[PDB]
Order: sequence, then structure tokens, then C-alpha cells
Amino acid sequence: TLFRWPVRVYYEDTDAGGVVYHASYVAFYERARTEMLRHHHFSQQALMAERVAFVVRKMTVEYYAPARLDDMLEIQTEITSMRGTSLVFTQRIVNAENTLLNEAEVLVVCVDPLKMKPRALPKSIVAEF
Amino acid sequence: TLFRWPVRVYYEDTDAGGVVYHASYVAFYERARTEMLRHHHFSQQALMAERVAFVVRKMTVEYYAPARLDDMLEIQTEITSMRGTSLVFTQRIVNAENTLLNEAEVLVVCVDPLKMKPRALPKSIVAEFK
Amino acid sequence: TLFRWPVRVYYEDTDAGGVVYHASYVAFYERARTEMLRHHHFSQQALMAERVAFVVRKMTVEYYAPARLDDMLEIQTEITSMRGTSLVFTQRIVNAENTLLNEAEVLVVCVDPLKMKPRALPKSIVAEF
Amino acid sequence: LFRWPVRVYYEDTDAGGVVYHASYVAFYERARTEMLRHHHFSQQALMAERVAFVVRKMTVEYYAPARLDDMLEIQTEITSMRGTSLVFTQRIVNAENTLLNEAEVLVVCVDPLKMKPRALPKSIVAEF
Repeated sequence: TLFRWPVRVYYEDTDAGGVVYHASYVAFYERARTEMLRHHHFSQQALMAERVAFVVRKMTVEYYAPARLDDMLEIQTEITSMRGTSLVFTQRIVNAENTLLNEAEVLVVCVDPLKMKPRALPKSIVAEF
Repeated sequence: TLFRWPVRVYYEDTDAGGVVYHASYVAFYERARTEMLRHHHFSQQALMAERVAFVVRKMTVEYYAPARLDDMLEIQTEITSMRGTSLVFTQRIVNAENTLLNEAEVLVVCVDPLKMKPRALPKSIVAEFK
Repeated sequence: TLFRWPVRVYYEDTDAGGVVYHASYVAFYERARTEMLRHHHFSQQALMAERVAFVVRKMTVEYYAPARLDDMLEIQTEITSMRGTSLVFTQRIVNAENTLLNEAEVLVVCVDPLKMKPRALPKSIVAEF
Repeated sequence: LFRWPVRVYYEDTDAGGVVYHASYVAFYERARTEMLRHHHFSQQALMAERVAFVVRKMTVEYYAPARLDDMLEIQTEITSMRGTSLVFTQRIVNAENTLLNEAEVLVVCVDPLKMKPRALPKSIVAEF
């Protein structure tokens, strides 16, 4: 299943070079994973209270083309792997013409926020995903 | 109580206009207040031990001239008022050529790291800055 | 003429205190002003074509209550004063319960995109508002 | 090896009580910028050379978190140089030298204005 999430580029996301700052795309990717979860009725604010959180363990991003001020982007997200305490997201960012701006592979681990120690993915989440 | 804090402008702080993003200055001011408090041994750790955190209640910023990529700036901070649960910080930012770029007045209140509700200023703070 | 803009709070907007970092609200306010102008067809592209840009000259924000991860906020924006070379925006942010989180008064000046010197507001903008 | 200190402020943390993962990415960039300054290549000097750098590929591995007020050290080294690109090997450690995360960054040299790939000026090549 492919989840899509729109993102408008504002001045806060750009840098003096005249394009989106590379670390801003990282944040866009996080927003997209969060919205995918929300689509399945899961709230990370609520989950933290149950001592369930998600942290990035490894992330690789390859950049191909820039995004500029006011561009409306689309973040595409897919879960390609699910294991005991982790899952692998495959994501990409494209613009209004579907030009591939960049892509990423993100290894996310489920953890108990208080001890920051890995824990098995909740069954309720696995069931939906 | 004048405290100076140097700050280098990096790409993360700039925007497509070729200058520092107006909200980035707000972050710079926060660092300077944090560092001035640290200068008086009021590190986050020390504050937490006193069951205290600071929240901005009101802030007015005047934008005069822009900071650019790689400029080394100096944030200047002073505490000009201390009453009840409130602290008033007066800050300004200048560049290497000493040009005035920005100025701010910040009213901050004291709260307990839990309820996030205002509380009286710890005895140590008033004693240190009065 | 009250323009409303929804904004979702993500991890990037929060801080260790468990609430939204105060500077994040400043960015939210900027997005809302940008979107109000867009609503009237004054996109960044349209403004550059008019040879004008808007810069914040003086801004005040008063904070009352906090926002947290996953909260859907509403930024309310209006031009409370239009002058020959400047605009005063009155803005406020409320949560889903309509509780006032914070409010702002923003003086923005019209300038030439090149020299960044003051410039009169284009007649198209004057006519529109 | 170039070392760059970085203090963690509220702006760098998130509601989880640790540094937001994208913040480390920004820290790595500052470190690269400072390493270049140390080798006589400040942004001014780079503009004079008509050079700007763009991240082409980046892999970061996260091992342990940093928290509010921690003083970190970013370690940076250029491990490869080829035509129009450079590979940076970096890592972030805390005051006890515990390894928090590490990254490999492939950067490409481009013209500031057009941002199109261009051979690394001999001024920089002859530097590293």
C-alpha cells in the first residue's frame, strides 16, 4: 500500500542556496510516517503515554533534484519490512510533475520511551499494518 | 548583568531570501538566555534540581538589518526586571562590523517542569541577580 | 476578513518540555500570512512578478497556553491596517477546543526584492484588500 | 580529524526528551562547514572560488541519544575525493566519548549560482 502526503514548502524550509535545506526533507519524511500512522488511527502522543514510541535507527537519503519556495510536494511512504521490534520504511519525495527529488530507506525501531529500550511492536499496530 | 554570546550563522538558519530566517533569531535569543543563566551556574540541571523551568510569556522583536550566511554574530543579554514569577530580558544582536541587526524584549515566567504552571522564582535566582 | 489556516503539530515543532517550542509558533504565523496572501492569488511567484517582497519589521507574540504533539491548531489571520508601504497583521492561534494559545501583532514592510529598500504596495494588492 | 563542539538547546530536542534526529543532520553540516573554515575555506573564500557544496547521499546510524544541555563533539574527516565530489566520514560523541551516531556523507561541488556539478578547484584539492 502506498501512502501519500502533501507538503508545501515555506521560507522556513529553504536556505540561502535558494532551495530546500537537506535536513528539512528529513523532517518531511518524519511527518509522512506520522500521517501514515494517523491514517490507521494511531496517535504518537497517546502511545508515549502507554510507553510506546518509534525512533530512527538508520536512515539513508539520496538527493537528485531540489525543491523550491512554494512548491507543493508529495511524500510517498511504504512499509517494506516488519520484524519483531522494527520496520523498514521506503519513502520518496516528488514535486508537482512527479520529478523525483530524493528517496530514503528508514529503519525504525519501537521502543519504551522511558528507558529508550526496544520493545515488540504492539499487536494492534501490526494488525493494522 | 550584561552577557555576550557568539553565534555563527549556518545554512540551517538562512532562507531563500539570502538572509537569516526571522524565526531563527528567536532561537538565537533563547540560546543566549540559556547561556547567560549557565554563566551564573543555572544550568538546566541546576534549574531542574530546583524544580524550575522558564516559559516565554511575551516577546517583542525589532528587525533592523539582516544577518547573512557565515556571519559571526554577538547576542547581548541583560535581565532588567524580576518580580514574583516574572523575569524580563532585554536582548540585542549585532554583527562583526558591530551593526545593529535585531533587538528583543522578553518576558519569561517561572513554572514547575511538571504542571507547566507559573510558580514563584526560586530564592537562589532572586538572590543571584538582585 | 478572517483567514483560517490549519496546522498540525509534529515532533519537529515540540521540545523536551513536552510542548511546542515557542519559535515554532513564529513559523506557523508566517505560513498563515503566506497562505492568506495565496488565497488572494498573491503567491510568492505573483509578488516577485510585481517586484515586491514583504519583510517583518516588528513582531510581538503573547503566550497563554501550550500546544502538544498531534494537536490540530488553527491560525487566524487578518490585515488590521494597510498603509502605503506597510501592513499590520493581527494573528492568533487556538486549539481544537478553541482555547487561545497565543496571539501576535506583526508589522510587515513592502520592499524591492533586489535592494531590499522600501517600496510602495502594488496597486493590485491595494485594490484586492 | 577535525573536532567541533556543539551544545544541545531546546530547539534541538523534541517531546521524546531527546535530540530530534534531523537536528543531528544539521550538526553534521555545521561540522563540515567548520572543518572547511579551519582549512582556510570559509564561506567567503568558497564564494570567491565560485564553489558551493550539495549533499548527494547521506547515511546516518543512530546508536544512543543526546539530551538537553549535553555538550557533544562532532568528529569529521574527508576520506575520499574524486573529480567533483568528496566523501565525509563523521560521528557524534558525548563528553565521555560514548558513540551516539555516525554518518557517511557524499558531497558534490557545484557552482553557487547554477548549482550544477563542477570539478573541485585545485585550491581545495591541493588542500586535502
